[PDB]
Amino acid sequence: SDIHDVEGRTTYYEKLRVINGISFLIIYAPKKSIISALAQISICLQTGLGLKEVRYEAFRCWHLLVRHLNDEELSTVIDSLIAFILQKWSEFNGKLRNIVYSILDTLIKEKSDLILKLKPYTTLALVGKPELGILARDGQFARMVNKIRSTTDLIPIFANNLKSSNKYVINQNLDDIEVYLRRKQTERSIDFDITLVLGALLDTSHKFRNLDKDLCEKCAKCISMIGVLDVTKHEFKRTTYSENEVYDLNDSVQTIKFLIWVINDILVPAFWQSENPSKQLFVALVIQESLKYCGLSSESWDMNHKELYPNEAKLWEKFNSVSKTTIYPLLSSLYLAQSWKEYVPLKYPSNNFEGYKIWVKRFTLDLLKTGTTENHPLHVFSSLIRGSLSNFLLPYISLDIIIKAPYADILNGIIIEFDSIFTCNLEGMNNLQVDSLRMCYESIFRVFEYCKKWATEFKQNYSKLHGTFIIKDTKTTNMLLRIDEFLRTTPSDLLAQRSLETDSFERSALYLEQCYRQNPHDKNQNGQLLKNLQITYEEIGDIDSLDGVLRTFATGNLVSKIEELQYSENWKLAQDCFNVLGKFDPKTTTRMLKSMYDHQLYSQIISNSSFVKEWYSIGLEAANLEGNVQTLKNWVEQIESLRNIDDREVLLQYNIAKALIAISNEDPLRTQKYIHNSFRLIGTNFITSSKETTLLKKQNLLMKLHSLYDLSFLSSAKDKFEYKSNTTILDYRMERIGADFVPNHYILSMRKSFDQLKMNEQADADLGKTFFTLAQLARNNARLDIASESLMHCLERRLPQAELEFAEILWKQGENDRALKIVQEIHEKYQENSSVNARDRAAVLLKFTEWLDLSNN
Amino acid sequence: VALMYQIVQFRPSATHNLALKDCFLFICDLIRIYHHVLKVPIHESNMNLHVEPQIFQYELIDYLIISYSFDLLEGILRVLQSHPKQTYMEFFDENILKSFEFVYKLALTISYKPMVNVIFSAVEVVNIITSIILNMDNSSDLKSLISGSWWRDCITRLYALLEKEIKSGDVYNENVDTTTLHMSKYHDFFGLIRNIGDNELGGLISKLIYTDRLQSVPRVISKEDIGTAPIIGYKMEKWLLKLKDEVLNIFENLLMIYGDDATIVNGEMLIHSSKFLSREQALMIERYVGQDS
Repeated sequence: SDIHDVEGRTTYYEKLRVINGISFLIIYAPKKSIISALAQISICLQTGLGLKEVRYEAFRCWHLLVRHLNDEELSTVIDSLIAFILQKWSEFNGKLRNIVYSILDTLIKEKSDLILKLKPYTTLALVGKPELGILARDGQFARMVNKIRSTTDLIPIFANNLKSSNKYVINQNLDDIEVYLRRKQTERSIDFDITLVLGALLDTSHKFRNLDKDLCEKCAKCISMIGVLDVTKHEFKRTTYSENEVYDLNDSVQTIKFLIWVINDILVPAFWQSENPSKQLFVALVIQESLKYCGLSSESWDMNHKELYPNEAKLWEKFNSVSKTTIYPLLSSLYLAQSWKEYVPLKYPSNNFEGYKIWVKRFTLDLLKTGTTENHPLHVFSSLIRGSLSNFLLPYISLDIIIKAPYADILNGIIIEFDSIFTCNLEGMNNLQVDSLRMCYESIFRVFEYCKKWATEFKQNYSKLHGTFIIKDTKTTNMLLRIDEFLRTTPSDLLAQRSLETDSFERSALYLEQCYRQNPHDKNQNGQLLKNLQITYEEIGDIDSLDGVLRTFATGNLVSKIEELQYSENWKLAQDCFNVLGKFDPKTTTRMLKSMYDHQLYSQIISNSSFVKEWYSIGLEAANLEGNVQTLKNWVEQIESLRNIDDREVLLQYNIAKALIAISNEDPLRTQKYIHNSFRLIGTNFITSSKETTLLKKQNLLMKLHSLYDLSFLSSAKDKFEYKSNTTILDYRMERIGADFVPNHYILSMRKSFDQLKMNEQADADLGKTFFTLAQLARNNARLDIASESLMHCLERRLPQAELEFAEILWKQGENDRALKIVQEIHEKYQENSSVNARDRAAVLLKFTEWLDLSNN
Repeated sequence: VALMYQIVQFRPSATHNLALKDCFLFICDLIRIYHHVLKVPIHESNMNLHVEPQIFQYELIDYLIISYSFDLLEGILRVLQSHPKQTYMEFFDENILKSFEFVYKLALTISYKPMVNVIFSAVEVVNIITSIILNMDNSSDLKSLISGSWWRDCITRLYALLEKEIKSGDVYNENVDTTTLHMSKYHDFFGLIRNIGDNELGGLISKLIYTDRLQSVPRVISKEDIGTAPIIGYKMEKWLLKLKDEVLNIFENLLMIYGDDATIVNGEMLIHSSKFLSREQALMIERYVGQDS
C-alpha cells in the first residue's frame, strides 16, 4: 500500500524506509517466510526501483537477494531484473553502473548454473550487448557462451516472454529477435517452427493497439523480417478458445484434475502477475480451499503416494509450497443472500452502464446457489474479490443451476437471458452498446458452446458404461439441455448473432445457415438470409463457398449473373463488360476498379478511369507499384491538399509513395523517415486481432508488409560491391514465399518500381534481370498477357535468351509454326559464331528438336 | 488585410475620423471568427501518432491572418494617437473596449500554447492606450469604460509573462511553455510594423501562389523542407528581450494614473517586481558575465 499509496501524504522518504525493512526482513527470517510474499516484494520492490532517485538502494536491496535467496528460485524475478538494467543503461552514470558489475560477477560466480541452464535466455542478451563488455571484460567463460549458444534454440523462448505484460521485458525481447533474425538471413541457416513467434508478435500489436504507438511500431517491423511465410506449407495457428470440459460434478478423481488444472493455469498466472494488492488475499483462500484436500502438511510432506500429483507447473511450484499451511478464512460478509437481485433487474443497469458489470453483478447468481460445501463452492470467495476473470468461471457456475434438472433458480436465468437475447437492439448510445453487448454475447454463447462440448462428452462418458442410451436423470438434463436452446428461439438467437454479426464468423455462419436451412424455408426467409451469407463467406476469405453459393441461388437481376463471371477463368469477358458501365453511378466505378486490380491489372487502372475517396486507395496504390516517377508526383500533388484525410487506408498508401520519390532525389535519410512512418500505421490501425483463423486471409496485409523492408534495405545500400552483394541476399530471400503468384507478383514488381527510379548504371544491369524473371512467372503462372509485355519491355537490352523466351510464350499460344521458325533461325544463327557457352548451344537445340517432333512429323 | 494596412497609415492626418472605429470592430470581430489557431491545446496525445500528408500551407494561411490582424490593431491605435487634443474621446466607448478584452484575453492564454508574434502586438495596445490615457486629460472620460474587474484582469495576466526567463540559446527549440518564450520556427515572418525574426520562411509566401493558372487553392508547400549558425539565436533573443523592457514601461504609467486608490497597486507589484529584481541579480552575476555576448 505504502509505495502505491494515493500520496495524500506523499513523502517518498518512507519508500526509502520501506526498502530498509524488507532488506532487513530477508537478513533474518525463516526460508518459507523468506519466500512467503516474494511475489509481492518483487512487484513492490520493482515499482520502487522504477522511481527516480530511489533507484540506488533498490539495486542495493537486489544484491542481497542474489547472494542468498534460492538457487532454484531467481527465475520469476531475475527476468524483470535483467530486462530493466539493459534498457536504462544510459541513465546509470558512474555509481549505479558499478553496483551492476557487482551483481553480474556474482551472477557469474555465485550462479554458474541458473543462467546457463534454468534461464538460458538471460546469458545471451547481456552478452549480446557489446557495450557492457561481459564478453570482453571479466571472465573467460565466453567459451561457455559459444557452447550454450549453438545448443539451445531460441524460438520457443520468445513465445514465452512476449506473453507477459511488462513494458520493458516485452520491449527487450523485440530488440533481440530483430538482431536475432538479421543474423539468420546472412547465413540463411533455418528455413523452418518459426510460426509461433509470428503468432505472438501479432498478439502484442493487438494488445498495445491503443497504447504506446512507438513500441507497437517495432512490433510490426520485426514480422517484416519474416515475409509472408508461404501459407501452402504450414498453416499453423490453432482452432479456438479454452473451455476444458472436465466434468467437475462428482467423480472425485475427475474433480481433482480439474482442480489442479485450475490452480496452475487460471489462478497462479492470475495472482502472480496481476497487481491488485487486496485481491491477492482472496486468491490464496480458494487455493487453500482447493489444497484443503491436500491440506494436511505431513500428508503432502511425508507419505510417498498420498499426494504423488505434479500439482504445479515448474513455475507454479513457487506459490505451491508457501501457502500449503496457511488457510486464511477471511469469509466475513454482510447480507449477501438477502441482497439477491433477480429477473432482469441488473440487466437494466447492464445496458445502462457493463461488459464487466453484467457478469460482475452476475456474482449475485454465484453467491446465491454457490458457497455451500461441495468443491467449487469456495470459488464464491474468488469472484468475491470481483473483472474479466469471472468470465472464465462463468460457464462452470452457469452450468450448475440447470444441471440439477429450488426450482425457481433455473427459470430466473432465462429472464435475464431473453433480456440479454432481445435488448430491442437499435441502441441509441453506441459506446456502451458496441462495447458490452459483444462481451455479453461472447459470454452468452460461451455457455451454449460449452453445453455442446459438455453434453457430447457427458453422454460419451457414460457411453463407456454403454446401455445404448439409458438414463433416467440425464433425460431431465437433456430435456433442460436443449431447453437452454429454447431461449435461442431458433431464428431469435440466429438473428441475435445475425443482427450482431460478431467478429466470430464461422459461428455467425452456422446459425445463419441453420435457421435458413431447415425450419422456415419460406420465400422472404431466403430473401434476407441469402444476402447475409454473401457478406459472411466474404469475410471467411475462402472464395470457393462464395462462388458456389452465389452461383446457385443468385437470381435478382441478370447484371449479377454478369458479375459472377470473374471467378470462372472467364473474367477477361466479364472484365471487358464492366469497362462499359464505367465509361458511362456511385458504386459502378468502384466495382470496375476493384475487379481490375483484384486480377492484377496494374497498367490499366493508372491510365484508365482515375484521371470518391474509395477509389484513391486503389488508384494511388497502382501508380505506386507501376513506378513511373513522373506520373507519381501528380498523385501526391493531388493527395497532399485535401485539408484533411482521416482515412486509415490511403495514409498507408501515400506514405510509401512519398518515399519512392525521395529515392529519385538520392536522399537515403529521408526515405527512412517515411518507410518507418509506414510501419507505425501498418502495425497499429491495420493489424488484426490475434488468431483470426486462416493465415491466407493475411497475405494482402503481409505482402504489402514484406515489400517495404526490401525498399528500406535496398535503399540502405552504400555503393557497388555492397549493392551487388546485397541483392543476392534479397534474391535468396524470395525463396520462402512459395510458388504462389499474387504474393510473388506484388513483391517482385515493387522491385522494378525501385530499380527504375535509381537510374545508375548498376541499377540497369539488374533491371534487365528483374523483367526476365517476371517473364518466367507469368508464363508458367498461366497468364501469357502479363508475360509478353514484360518480355517485350526487356528486348531493348536484347539479351540472347530474350528472343527464344518469346518463341517459348508463343508456342503455348495455338499458333505453332510462327514460334517454331524462330528457334529454326536462332539455332543456325549461333552456328559458326563459335562463341558463348557451348552449354547454351545445347539449351536451344534441346528445345529445338523436341519441338521438331511433337509439332510436325 | 496586409493591403488594408498600407491603406490605413498612408498620410493619416485628420483624414481618418471614425473610419478607424468601424474598421476596428470589424477586425476585432474577424479575429474572433478565428479561434482554433490561438486556442490549440498544450499537450499532444500519446495515442495521436503523426502520419498524415504533413502539409504546411493550410497552417500558413491560418497564421498570416492572425498575425496581420494584430498589427492592424496596433496600426489603428498608433494612427488614432496622431489625432488632435480632445479628438480621442470620440472613439472609445464600451462597445469598442469590451470587444477588445476578448482579443487580449485570448492572446496570452496560460491554458494554451503561446504564440510569440501576437504577444508583442498584444502588449503594444495595452501600452499605447496607457500612454495616451495620461496625455490628453479627462482619462477615458473619467474611465467611463474601464472596469477594475476588467482592468486588473488585463494586468494580472502580465505577471505570468515576466516570469519566463528567455535563455538565449533555447529560443528556437521546442519545449514546454512557462519555461521560456520559444518562438517556434514554423511561424516566423516579418508581420507588418516591425521585423521580429529572421523569417527563414519569409520567401515561401510566394511559393504557394503558383503564378500562372489563376487558382483559388494554394500550391501545397511541404513541412519537411522548411528550415548553419547559432548567431540568429542572439538576435531573436535580444529582439525578444526588449519586450521585458516594455512591460516595465507599462507599469510607470499605471502608477502615475490611478493614484493608488483602486486594487491595482494594492496587488503589491513589489511582490512581483522584487521577485524579478532579485532573480537577474543572481543569474547575471553567476552564470553570464564574461561570455562575450
